[PDB]
Amino acid sequence: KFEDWLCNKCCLNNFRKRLKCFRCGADKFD
Ligand SMILES: [Zn+2]
Repeated sequence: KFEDWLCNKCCLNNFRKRLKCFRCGADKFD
């Protein structure tokens, strides 16, 4: 994990700096 997270809806990875999943739009914290 090089400073990133995975969405809890589409399972897509995203930068730690990000705020919400750019694919489904939903936040990593729902
Ligand atoms: Zn997502």
